[PDB]
Amino acid sequence: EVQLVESGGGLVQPGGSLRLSCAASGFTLDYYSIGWFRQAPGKEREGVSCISDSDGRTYYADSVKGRFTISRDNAKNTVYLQMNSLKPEDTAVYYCATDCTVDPSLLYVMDYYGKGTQVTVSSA
Amino acid sequence: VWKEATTTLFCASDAKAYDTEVHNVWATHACVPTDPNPQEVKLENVTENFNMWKNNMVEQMHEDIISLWDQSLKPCVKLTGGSVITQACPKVSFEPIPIHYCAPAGFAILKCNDKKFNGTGPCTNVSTVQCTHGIRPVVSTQLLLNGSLAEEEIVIRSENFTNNAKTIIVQLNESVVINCTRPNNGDIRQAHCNLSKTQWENTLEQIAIKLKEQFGNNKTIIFNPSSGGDPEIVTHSFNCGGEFFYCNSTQLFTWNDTGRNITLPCRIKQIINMWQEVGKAMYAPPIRGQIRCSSNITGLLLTRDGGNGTEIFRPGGGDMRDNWRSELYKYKVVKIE
Amino acid sequence: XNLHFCQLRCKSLGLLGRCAXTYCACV
Ligand SMILES: *[C@@H]1O[C@H](CO)[C@@H](O)[C@H](O)[C@H]1NC(C)=O
Ligand SMILES: *[C@@H]1O[C@H](CO)[C@@H](O)[C@H](O)[C@H]1NC(C)=O
Ligand SMILES: *[C@@H]1O[C@H](CO)[C@@H](O)[C@H](O)[C@H]1NC(C)=O
Ligand SMILES: *[C@@H]1O[C@H](CO)[C@@H](O)[C@H](O)[C@H]1NC(C)=O
Ligand SMILES: *[C@@H]1O[C@H](CO)[C@@H](O)[C@H](O)[C@H]1NC(C)=O
Ligand SMILES: *[C@@H]1O[C@H](CO)[C@@H](O)[C@H](O)[C@H]1NC(C)=O
Ligand SMILES: *[C@@H]1O[C@H](CO)[C@@H](O)[C@H](O)[C@H]1NC(C)=O
Ligand SMILES: *[C@@H]1O[C@H](CO)[C@@H](O)[C@H](O)[C@H]1NC(C)=O
Repeated sequence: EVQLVESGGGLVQPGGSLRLSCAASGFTLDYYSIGWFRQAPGKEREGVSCISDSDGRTYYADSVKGRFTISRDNAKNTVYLQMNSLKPEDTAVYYCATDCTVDPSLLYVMDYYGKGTQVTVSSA
Repeated sequence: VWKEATTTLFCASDAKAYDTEVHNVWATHACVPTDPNPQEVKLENVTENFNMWKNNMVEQMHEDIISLWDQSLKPCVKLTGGSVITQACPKVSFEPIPIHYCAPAGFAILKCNDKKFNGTGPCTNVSTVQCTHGIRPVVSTQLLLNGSLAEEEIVIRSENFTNNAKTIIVQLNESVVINCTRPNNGDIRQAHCNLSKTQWENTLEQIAIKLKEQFGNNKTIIFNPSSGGDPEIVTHSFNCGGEFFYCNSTQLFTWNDTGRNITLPCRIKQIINMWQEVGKAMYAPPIRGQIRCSSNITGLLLTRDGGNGTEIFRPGGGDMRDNWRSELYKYKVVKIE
Repeated sequence: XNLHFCQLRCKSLGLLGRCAXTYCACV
């Protein structure tokens, strides 16, 4: 079977950082667009980040540009999302997804994704 | 003659044995050559009943096109019923050709020549033929592409209009051209479609008029996007040059009484929900180089909300038997004598 | 489409789920 194993995330102070990982069994990640989108309860989907193809072309939602970094370990068939300078509005459930896109008008084409990793940004 | 009947039809096309385009390749081994001088026997004053919703021709066509896709567009991975099916998944030339469906010896096909025929019940101007017209087996959702136009006015068909669970098939009388491109510039999965805003607006208006004609002239007609579901039926999805396009159709189906080109954003997806059977199909990445389709929007698939003065319609589709239905509606197979 | 899983999916959206051929549609 094909599947996506997510890890990382949790709770940090605003301006802190996290790292998410998504490990895929069943594919060769560089043959696909793999990445993350996010959703908070009662709110619409938001784009986050995608990595793609042999040269690992990367794509970012405007709201996370310069702050998030997506990368890929081919040997581990794993994709990583380094989340720096986190802000409160980054609080959401992040889902690792195939056919990943960050285009605001196409976020709901993503229907093959790996269930929640919760990320919460709050001053506590 | 004659009698409504069921038999195994055979297909005819002008497929070229030298073309490696996969519809041609399939049709080359699956079909016989077309008649250059096809004959039609007009029975101008004969009435015959049709039921596009109960037409075995559709089932046969469905089978054939499943066979075509299963031979022609091979996914690298197919996930179905606990099975993982893998195979060589070459990127191929993919551009539908017209297919004719033909009655064997002993049988004939009845064609309805009534230009406003609503697809069910009596048809008064009937003729007899060996084969249907050429039907392009286009697989899509929401919009019917490269099909046949209504000869006179727009025609809307439903198995039962008062039943909101039954799909509405709209047949336009003027094509609305839509140009979809994955620009070569980059993001190889980013694509878009352009079409004329005013043509589409007027198309919506005329469809709305035709819908009021059906559901009441005091009724306010509203178009809204899909309520939700699989990406395939929420977006206008289709295959352009072997690549699976998913195009956001919000701008197409958001309309009420209240730019030059409508530009729909699209994604090319590799992991698809299958139309032939329940499961997933996984294809290789988009080809680099030219991905480009220009198509005639010739029809629509709509659903009605139902349940106080206002009627909301949304883009539908998913059951490709309806797509085949949009073309085979005027036909039925009969046995001579 | 699996109708049951589809109806679950659409339920989460406050919608009914039904099949559209081999696809899940939420009405
Ligand atoms: C289509 O675009 C609109 C506006 O950009 C957006 O609200 C909607 O979610 C999009 N549809 C899909 C399926 O992504
Ligand atoms: C019947 O159909 C034929 C062919 O489509 C057409 O030429 C004719 O005008 C139609 N009406 C008749 C025969 O009254
Ligand atoms: C598209 O429509 C135009 C005008 O109706 C026609 O000339 C053209 O042949 C059509 N193309 C296809 C593929 O149906
Ligand atoms: C197409 O059909 C519509 C019916 O809604 C009609 O108003 C329009 O004039 C027709 N156009 C042509 C070119 O036949
Ligand atoms: C189609 O028209 C016929 C009349 O020719 C009628 O008997 C039938 O009920 C109609 N079906 C619809 C409107 O679905
Ligand atoms: C169509 O559906 C409505 C809704 O219940 C029903 O009243 C009507 O009888 C149906 N038509 C036919 C021909 O069964
Ligand atoms: C669509 O493509 C045709 C040629 O294929 C072109 O003439 C037309 O202007 C295009 N329309 C749009 C809206 O891009
Ligand atoms: C419609 O027909 C044209 C001309 O054959 C073709 O280029 C285009 O790809 C077709 N569209 C679809 C969706 O098959």
